[PDB]
Amino acid sequence: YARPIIILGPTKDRANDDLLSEFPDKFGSCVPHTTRPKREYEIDGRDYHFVSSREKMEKDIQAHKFIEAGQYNSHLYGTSVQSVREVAEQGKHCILDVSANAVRRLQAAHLHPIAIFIRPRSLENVLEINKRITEEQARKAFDRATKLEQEFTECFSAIVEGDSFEEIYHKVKRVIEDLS
Amino acid sequence: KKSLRQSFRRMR
Repeated sequence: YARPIIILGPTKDRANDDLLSEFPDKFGSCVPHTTRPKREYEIDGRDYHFVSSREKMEKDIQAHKFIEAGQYNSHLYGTSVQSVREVAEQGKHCILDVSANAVRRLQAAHLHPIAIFIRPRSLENVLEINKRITEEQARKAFDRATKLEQEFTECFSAIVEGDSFEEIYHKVKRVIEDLS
Repeated sequence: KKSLRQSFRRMR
């Protein structure tokens, strides 16, 4: 069994996609659930898990079966505990895009996540580990990571810093190897 | 071939 990963902080998305592509035998994504009606070319259980009934899925959310859910384009979407458990029981590390709130939910589910926070040193530091964002978004993001650390600090399995994203990817890599 | 699940990433 392999621990699910949650990367938080700036660069999470890039880190996640990199990991997925770079080591697809080591890493996987879980199948999310949606109440949106399945397009004809879509495959139930691969692209999404397609729920017949919005009332149905609201119940499961109520029933705690999901670690994350929200609404988009008027439909529910979410990550079930079970779809994470399937990846993790596949011997693969499940790459999660989820809020820090999800970690308490993962701990609670016995799924023992690996939660990694990426801590910017300064506003400027954010810009140096992130090429393609504006100065305003860097600001909004530094303040964001601060509020995140204040609240969720006790949830982090580990905290990384760096001058370059490359340095950080390397660090994120080590941490993951170290826990297995 | 696998879906890009854009709705999902897009979700708030």
